[PDB]
Amino acid sequence: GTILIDLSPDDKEFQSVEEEMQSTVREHRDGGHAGGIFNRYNILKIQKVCNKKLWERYTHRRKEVSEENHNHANERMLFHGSPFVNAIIHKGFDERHAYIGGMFGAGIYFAENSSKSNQYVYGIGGGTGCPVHKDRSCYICHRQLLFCRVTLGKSFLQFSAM
Amino acid sequence: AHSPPGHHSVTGRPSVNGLALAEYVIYRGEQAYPEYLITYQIMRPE
Ligand SMILES: O=c1[nH]c(N2CCC3(CC2)CN(CCO)c2cc(F)cc(F)c23)nc2c1CCCC2
Ligand SMILES: [Zn+2]
Repeated sequence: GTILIDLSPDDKEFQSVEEEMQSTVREHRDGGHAGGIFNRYNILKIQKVCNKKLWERYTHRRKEVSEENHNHANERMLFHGSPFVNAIIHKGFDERHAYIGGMFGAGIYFAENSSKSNQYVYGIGGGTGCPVHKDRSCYICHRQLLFCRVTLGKSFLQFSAM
Repeated sequence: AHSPPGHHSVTGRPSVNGLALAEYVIYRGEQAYPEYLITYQIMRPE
């Protein structure tokens, strides 16, 4: 079902997505414990994820949400990091597998800071780090993030103590 | 879980670290589409 289309680094779409990655790196209060110590990424590949059935499922729900929120889908582009990114691109997001230990309830979590989602690519809190070197701050091993279209609709604003 | 009554998502907005951006939660897989797959390394600060 899912096809992955490589974007050329000379394409403005590639550069636009890299810019969103790079410009939303921040310092984390764990000093880099979970996601590693870095100020920027080396982007190796950016692929467009194409799946007609999953896109139709998404836009069908987006229309429902829009009609329930004064005609405003409140659609954002947000990052998602997960050890199971390969399952996600083939099967879609699945609320049956929500993050149970999230601060804002058992749901599917996304971040404006790319570096926040980077804390989850190797597991919760970075897991034990990269599979090859067991290094949460590995500079050698490849990581993967998703940059996702997310329909927020009417969003409940919860201030956090973070 | 379920979203708060009358809402479709939660915005978790850090109120202490003024540089930390928001996190968002949805409760239906159909409200997100994985549009770009980005392969990268973190870079060692120089
Ligand atoms: O990008 C983000 N990804 C996540 N995840 C994604 C991966 C997830 C934890 C939550 C999910 N989960 C349940 C079914 O997969 C699971 C299981 C595991 F064994 C390991 C593991 F890492 C996870 N959380 C956040 C952000 C950014 C905003 C802050 C929170
Ligand atoms: Zn490694």
